[PDB]
Amino acid sequence: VSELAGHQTSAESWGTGRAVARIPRVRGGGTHRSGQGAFGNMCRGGRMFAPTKTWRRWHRRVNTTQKRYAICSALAASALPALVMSKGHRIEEVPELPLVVEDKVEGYKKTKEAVLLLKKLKAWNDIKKVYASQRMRAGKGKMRNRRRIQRRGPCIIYNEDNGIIKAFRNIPGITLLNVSKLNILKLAPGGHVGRFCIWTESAFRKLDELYGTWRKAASLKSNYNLPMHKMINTDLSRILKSPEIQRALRAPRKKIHRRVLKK
Amino acid sequence: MKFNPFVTSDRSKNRKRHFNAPSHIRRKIMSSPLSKELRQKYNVRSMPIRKDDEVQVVRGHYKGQQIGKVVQVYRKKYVIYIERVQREKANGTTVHVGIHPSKVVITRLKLDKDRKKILERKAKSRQVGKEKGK
Amino acid sequence: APSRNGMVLKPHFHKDWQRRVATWFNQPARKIRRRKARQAKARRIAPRPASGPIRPIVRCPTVRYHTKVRAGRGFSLEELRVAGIHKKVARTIGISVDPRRRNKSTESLQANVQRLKEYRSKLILFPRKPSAPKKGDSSAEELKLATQLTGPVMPVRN
RNA sequence: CGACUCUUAGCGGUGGAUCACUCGGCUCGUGCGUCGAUGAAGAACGCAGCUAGCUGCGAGAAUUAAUGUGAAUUGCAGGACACAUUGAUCAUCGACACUUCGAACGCACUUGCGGCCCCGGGUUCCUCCCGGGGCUACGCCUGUCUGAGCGUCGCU
RNA sequence: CCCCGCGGACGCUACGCCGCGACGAGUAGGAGGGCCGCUGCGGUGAGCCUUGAAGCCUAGGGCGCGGGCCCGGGUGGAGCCGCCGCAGGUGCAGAUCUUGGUGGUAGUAGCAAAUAUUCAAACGAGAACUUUGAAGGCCGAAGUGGAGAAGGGUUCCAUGU
RNA sequence: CGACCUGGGUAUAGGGGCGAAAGACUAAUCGAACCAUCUAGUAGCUGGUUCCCUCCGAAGUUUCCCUCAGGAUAGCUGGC
RNA sequence: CGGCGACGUCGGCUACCCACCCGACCCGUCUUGAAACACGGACCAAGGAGUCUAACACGUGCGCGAGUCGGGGGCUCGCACGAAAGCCGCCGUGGCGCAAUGAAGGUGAAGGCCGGCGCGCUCGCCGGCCGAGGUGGGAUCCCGAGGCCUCUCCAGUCCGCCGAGGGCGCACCACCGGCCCGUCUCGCCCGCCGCGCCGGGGAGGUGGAGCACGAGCGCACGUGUUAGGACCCGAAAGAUGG
RNA sequence: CGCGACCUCAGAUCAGACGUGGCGACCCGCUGAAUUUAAGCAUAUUAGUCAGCGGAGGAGAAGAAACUAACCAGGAUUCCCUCAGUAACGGCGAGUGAACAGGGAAGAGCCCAGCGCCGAAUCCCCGCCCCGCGGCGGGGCGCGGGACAUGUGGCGUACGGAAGACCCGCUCCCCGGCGCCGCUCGUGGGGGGCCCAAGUCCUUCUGAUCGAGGCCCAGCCCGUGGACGGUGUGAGGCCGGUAGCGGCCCCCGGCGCGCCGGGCCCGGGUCUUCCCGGAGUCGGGUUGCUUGGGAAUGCAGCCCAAAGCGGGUGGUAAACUCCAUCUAAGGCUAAAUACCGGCACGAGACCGAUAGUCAACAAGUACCGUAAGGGAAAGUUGAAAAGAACUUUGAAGAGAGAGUUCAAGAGGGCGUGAAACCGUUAAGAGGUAAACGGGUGGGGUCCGCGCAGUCCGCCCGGAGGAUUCAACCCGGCGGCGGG
Ligand SMILES: [Mg+2]
Ligand SMILES: [Mg+2]
Ligand SMILES: [Mg+2]
Ligand SMILES: [Mg+2]
Ligand SMILES: [Mg+2]
Ligand SMILES: [Mg+2]
Ligand SMILES: [Mg+2]
Ligand SMILES: [Mg+2]
Ligand SMILES: [Mg+2]
Ligand SMILES: [Mg+2]
Ligand SMILES: [Mg+2]
Ligand SMILES: [Mg+2]
Ligand SMILES: [Mg+2]
Ligand SMILES: [Mg+2]
Ligand SMILES: [Mg+2]
Ligand SMILES: [Mg+2]
Ligand SMILES: [Mg+2]
Ligand SMILES: [Mg+2]
Ligand SMILES: [Mg+2]
Ligand SMILES: [Mg+2]
Ligand SMILES: [Mg+2]
Ligand SMILES: [Mg+2]
Ligand SMILES: [Mg+2]
Ligand SMILES: [Mg+2]
Ligand SMILES: [Mg+2]
Ligand SMILES: [Mg+2]
Ligand SMILES: [Mg+2]
Ligand SMILES: [Mg+2]
Ligand SMILES: [Mg+2]
Ligand SMILES: [Mg+2]
Ligand SMILES: [Mg+2]
Ligand SMILES: [Mg+2]
Ligand SMILES: [Mg+2]
Ligand SMILES: [Mg+2]
Ligand SMILES: [Mg+2]
Ligand SMILES: [Mg+2]
Ligand SMILES: [Mg+2]
Ligand SMILES: [Mg+2]
Ligand SMILES: [Mg+2]
Ligand SMILES: [Mg+2]
Ligand SMILES: [Mg+2]
Ligand SMILES: [Mg+2]
Ligand SMILES: [Mg+2]
Ligand SMILES: [Mg+2]
Ligand SMILES: [Mg+2]
Ligand SMILES: [Mg+2]
Ligand SMILES: [Mg+2]
Ligand SMILES: [Mg+2]
Ligand SMILES: [Mg+2]
Ligand SMILES: [Mg+2]
Ligand SMILES: [Mg+2]
Ligand SMILES: [Mg+2]
Ligand SMILES: [Mg+2]
Ligand SMILES: [Mg+2]
Ligand SMILES: [Mg+2]
Ligand SMILES: [Mg+2]
Ligand SMILES: [Mg+2]
Ligand SMILES: [Mg+2]
Repeated sequence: VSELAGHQTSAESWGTGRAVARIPRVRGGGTHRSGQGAFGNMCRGGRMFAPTKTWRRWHRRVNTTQKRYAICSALAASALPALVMSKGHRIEEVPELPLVVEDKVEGYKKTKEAVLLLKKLKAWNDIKKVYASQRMRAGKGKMRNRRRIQRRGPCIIYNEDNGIIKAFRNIPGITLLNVSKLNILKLAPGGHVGRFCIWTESAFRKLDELYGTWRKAASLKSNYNLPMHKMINTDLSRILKSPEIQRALRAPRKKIHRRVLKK
Repeated sequence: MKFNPFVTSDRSKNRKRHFNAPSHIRRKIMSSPLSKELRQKYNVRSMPIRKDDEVQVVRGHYKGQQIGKVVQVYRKKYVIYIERVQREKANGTTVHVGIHPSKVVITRLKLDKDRKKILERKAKSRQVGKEKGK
Repeated sequence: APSRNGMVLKPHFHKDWQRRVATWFNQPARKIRRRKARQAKARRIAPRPASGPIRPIVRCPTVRYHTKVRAGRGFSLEELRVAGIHKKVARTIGISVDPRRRNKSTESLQANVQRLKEYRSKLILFPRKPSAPKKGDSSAEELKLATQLTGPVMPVRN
């Protein structure tokens, strides 16, 4: 808010022997404003309590290792059909979920052939879901230029932009991402992992250089290596049912002993 | 979408420019589509509405194929008056009903040296775009 | 009032600090403006190095940093004298010169004149009038071999 | 039985909460970064066919010219406007114009009064009257003209 | 080696489900939970909506210990909500609180300083108050008279409402 | 009939004026006018401090303090 | 097992009105004590008060880990989003941590066992190994005599459970030793380009926010304290210029 | 006893110029408090801050060492990070508090006086002629004026410079112009103007629709355009726009070539001989302020008052000694940096008419005060005025009919229309003021598809229908296992 707001009044308190509250009152006469309360957060036309200020620390810094971690988690989750469908991405006729297309897509020039590619990849149902979800936002966002809202569609991750950006970019829901500049705000759109992603082949081949293997470090980040697992085998049912685990267990106590009525 | 950093997409700014537009750009705002026959004869789609050209009302209470000659372009109220598009008020006098020009279709153009100059200007630019994208 | 264990803190907020607060919301815009000016300058000086003149090898003063070597303000006049470069011609061919720096030893002096000799050998000098090359450089050496160097000229390494 | 009073509901009042709207603000960022004696900022008074305010303008006064545009302006009226022996309106704005105060400048002001030079009229050149026009502030620089000094000298 | 039967309830959102035992006051104060509530942002609901959004009203039906919430009816006429996160100018009975509105008081106090009005007529829808006439009175020339200065600024004068 | 009453014009301005003196008067303000700002001045003092349920649950005592309507300190409390 | 059931009755009621019995003083607030003859409150609507910044402390979550952190800069079509994100590594400068102690000059954290020798003189030259000592507790872990079985036995084949005792002992606690810096007391040796008013070393006390095989750094959240208008409202005053 | 020259002054409505005043967010020079904190308070703090005064510009100021250092040395200024809440100051209390080095943004250097040399080489003004007008210049002329030896210009400035010799290299600058440029350069440079894709298709909802279904072909059509706004809903295709190294028109500007014209004048190395510096200033004392600067950091007043192998600094006063480092008392200078005023834009996890600016509106308005100054309230009919013709009562306000509209249960302060409060109607009640908790009862309004009361699995019996069952064959697909 304006730092001058509510404090342009020259008002002063009337004292205490005049049967009115000791709030400052506007000086003078001849107007409705005269004798009215001022400067208080409880006063109409006064100053708000603790006025908001521009030095509010709007920004946060996150460690580069944690930001790299989140990209790795987002990419790994976008390879599992259960997680992508739980985002709601209509990947039912998609032939393979780490969906990779040839490099010819990077040189597309028309929106017509971008649409045709998505239809033949069976990714057009995700676009139709974005169309169905175009509605008006509820609230004051309409007055503040955020009038339309819609769903997020697939993410096209390319390596070299030879017109692919312009061929897309008129399809609602499509966001295009350079593989060298991956964004967590686009890969996990609402903070939830599992966005549908379509990879160009050159982008797909470049992931092992960008983030590395566990055998070799990344060749494009100069100190980064893939994070380790604190649990190698997450198949809990397989572990519990394994004969070595079952050999060490005592027999289950599956009889319920309810309260005995004392006769 | 819009990428020009000097063109605004702010709703308040756009509405302010619309409702406070000077009359010489209110002329361009108050444009109308041409009929399918005129859109074929001249390679143009739209045209600013004019005091003496003939239109059909295609939306509202006065829909129909009746051709009416425009009789007044009221740029202050963003409406045009057409010949038979009128109603009786209480005392029994006829008053024209204002209609936005975007809801009419021009069927005959009032032609003069300026209209033909604009019509060929719009057609030439459309042809240049056709041969650019060819 | 103090409460249990703590640190005796002395904040310097007794002096109406809120009237002099520098926010940094124009930091991303300042980085853009600086970057654009850098690009515009590099375009202006077409084949010349984009960074600027070549700077000398300089040892850092104190006992904390005398094991370190960085770039200085300009070549001293004794260095240019034994490199055979006029102190007024040096600035026109991209050699920075610092007339107020002396040379206490011959090791740093000789290291900087080797630097000047190597730069003078790497230098392509376009003729003042392109039609008539007087003493600058052969046309083959400047036909396509002249590119804008990026980064400091011959960067100083430890 | 009514009246009165209380409670609840329907309807009607009084009132303007709520919600929805927003040509307004606030905040951040960018690019420019430009007033004035060739008279600024500000103020006053005027200016429209019907007009009080706001807005615009200056006795050429809700505007002239020029350029772009290309048939309106509009609340009513009136009247143009072959749109080619050129054009409504709007925009732009480089030509022209721009009352009185105001640093405000002949002197002075809660009033008013000069002086000088030209021009015209009553005169029918001589200087009185009327009107018109141009000048008439302070400080200061360069130069100019006119000067002052029992200042320092020279010739006589 | 089950087989004339080829068959056999539910469960286990593991942050879930189940069992047993004891316990239950509370100011100042602390902590936890909140599928309590408000506003906005990122996701999501192939969400809702002119065959009717928000808001409001309701002797309507209910749910929850509660904060509150859902549904029916009416009015209204254009936007709104659920879930996962994020962020607050986020919840009122008080502050002789601020602004606005409204009561009782109450058809009450009151419309009582300087003697005083009455008759007839006219106009007019309408007359205690206007106008005219007739009376009776007052100011009583240091005036309730006739003119000015300051101040006001059109109040002056006609006509009309 | 006087140290008389009074118009207008002038002069004196805030720690200043002016006072036949009452701390009087100085634009309904005077034992220091009014206006704006410093200023959201400070307050150990008064008033208020906005949803629900569950669990735990006090102190008015010790020592020091220009300390006695306040703090620090130990104690008592809750949470992890 | 019985009765009863459509234009009159059946069930329901949180909710509407009324009646009766019992109980029941008006809330907020300060206070030992409020219904108070204590203060505020006529009524309704809307607004209305622990906030943000900085700095600490501890807890909690996350990443990396003797390190950690790019926050300032730069590079990446300059720009819908994007003022975002990404990257730099001879951009790690630097901050904090990794070393303390003394006013400072300065100095600055490895011992244990077995051997031959001067004298195994409270000890100096080495050897060999090992690599932060020991005592008492100490989760966990290891060994384990002896038992627990079948239709039965003379005789071992494979492993599962209980198990007196014994062992290695995490973290942590108590204690005793040891090492580093300051300062005392006592005392005898050693070094040499500077033979010195030089330098080093020992033993026994004592002072340190120390060592004794690291735990920190960055980010986020919570609570507490503090400086800021600082939970909100409130002086009598003071100052500057009109 | 006049006339001249000079010096020092004066006047003029003399010829030609310049200054004043405004704004003042940022900047420079001064002046300068107190509230406050210290739990009192006086030093201190607030704070070199508010207020006051003066002066500028698009930036300003600063700035090329009388510097930092003590190193193996760096090298103008300004800004950022860090140094660092540190050294230091402080009733050593509360509190205050820099710099160097290091890393970056930017980067740029110079000019006089003096000492000297050169026939004052120099400059201003007024006339005349010519080329052009644009920030009035060039060229030429004037036995035309003036300035100026009480010192103009060229060389030259501490980084040394100058003059002679000797040797080497002839090397090539600036400005105004004609024609054309490549045209400028993240993809024309800038400003202005005019244009450029695709549904108003079929059936329906509605007052109106931009709504809802559909549009066989791989899917209505365009998409480098699915930003936004308008339009009687909610629109990529209705309109303006949006996208595009899209098009067309006009104007302006800064980089080259061929040529024109004008000025335009020697550079380096070695040797020799010469020449070298800013004074009521430094510095000292004292006083007051200021600073982190502490036996005194800086500034100023007064007094004293310099030197030249000198002077300044070397963060503890002083003497002696060595060393290091710079060269004061003259001047200019871009960039990086700042910007709550102005012009023009863009955006937002902001506010949504008691909020957000005081001001969404004829707001610094109305109004108040003598004045300085103080300073509001106030948004919404409807898609369209279609703003209620006409009849009737009344003097009118106001009504009853009628009419418009989807709606006036939208009627010019007119979207919705809460509560308090009030009128009327309906029901109930009423002598312990009302109101409340618990428990019932009566009445009432509604609800229940209430009114012969669930349902469905197997079996038995009855009477009926049937892509008719098991087992086999063919094919397809799965699950599990295989040295
Ligand atoms: Mg406000
Ligand atoms: Mg809402
Ligand atoms: Mg009502
Ligand atoms: Mg014109
Ligand atoms: Mg007079
Ligand atoms: Mg004389
Ligand atoms: Mg109990
Ligand atoms: Mg309890
Ligand atoms: Mg609040
Ligand atoms: Mg209230
Ligand atoms: Mg009465
Ligand atoms: Mg009376
Ligand atoms: Mg009488
Ligand atoms: Mg009189
Ligand atoms: Mg009168
Ligand atoms: Mg007295
Ligand atoms: Mg106050
Ligand atoms: Mg008390
Ligand atoms: Mg109280
Ligand atoms: Mg008491
Ligand atoms: Mg009480
Ligand atoms: Mg009592
Ligand atoms: Mg009392
Ligand atoms: Mg009290
Ligand atoms: Mg009271
Ligand atoms: Mg009250
Ligand atoms: Mg409220
Ligand atoms: Mg970044
Ligand atoms: Mg380092
Ligand atoms: Mg132990
Ligand atoms: Mg010990
Ligand atoms: Mg604490
Ligand atoms: Mg406060
Ligand atoms: Mg005082
Ligand atoms: Mg003159
Ligand atoms: Mg104090
Ligand atoms: Mg105090
Ligand atoms: Mg005090
Ligand atoms: Mg000031
Ligand atoms: Mg000025
Ligand atoms: Mg400057
Ligand atoms: Mg300067
Ligand atoms: Mg110098
Ligand atoms: Mg530190
Ligand atoms: Mg200070
Ligand atoms: Mg740089
Ligand atoms: Mg000279
Ligand atoms: Mg629309
Ligand atoms: Mg649209
Ligand atoms: Mg179009
Ligand atoms: Mg365009
Ligand atoms: Mg010393
Ligand atoms: Mg307001
Ligand atoms: Mg409202
Ligand atoms: Mg009336
Ligand atoms: Mg309605
Ligand atoms: Mg209404
Ligand atoms: Mg009622």
